[PDB]
Amino acid sequence: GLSDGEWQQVLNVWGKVEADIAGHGQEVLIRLFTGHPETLEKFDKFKHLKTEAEMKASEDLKKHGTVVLTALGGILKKKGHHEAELKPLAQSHATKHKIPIKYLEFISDAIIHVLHSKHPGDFGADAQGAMTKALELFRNDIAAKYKELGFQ
Ligand code: HEM
Repeated sequence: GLSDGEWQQVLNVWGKVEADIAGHGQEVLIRLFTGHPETLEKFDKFKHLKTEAEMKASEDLKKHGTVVLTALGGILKKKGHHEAELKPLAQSHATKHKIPIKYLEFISDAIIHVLHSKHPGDFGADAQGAMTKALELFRNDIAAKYKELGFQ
């Protein structure tokens, strides 16, 4: 798990995301979709987006970005004690959305990328290290639920 100091850094970094949840959310999704087009196909409601320009102009994509980061934020504020918040997401993504664990790796990397892009020089080594551990914990706990379901 993460140390108390690491959790503090994670939640301090998250303060940046909360200042503009819609903006960070949009950029994370766009980064995910542009870098890994196979992910866009998992969204029937976003498959119509053929260009990044259309993605950037999609108010529904911004809307979903807000739903996604709000969920993650709630989970992060639990500092590891997130079984109740995490189990339902793990099961909805495996059974309903059919999202390979690899895609969660993609979005984790996208979050780190977006943080550096929006806060260059203000996302230090210790901060990236802590946020990375938090995302891996998130990812690993979802992976455990995936194995339970036998989903690949
Ligand atoms: C930071 C990790 C993620 C979080 C916190 C997250 C969160 C959410 C939330 C809260 C919902 C709506 C409720 C639900 O259906 O469970 C949702 C829906 C969905 N998510 Fe994720 N998600 C994550 C990663 C992914 C990834 C990597 C994909 C891959 C493409 C994905 C695909 C979907 C799809 C297809 C839907 C349904 C959208 C709709 O039709 O309205 N999610 N997600």
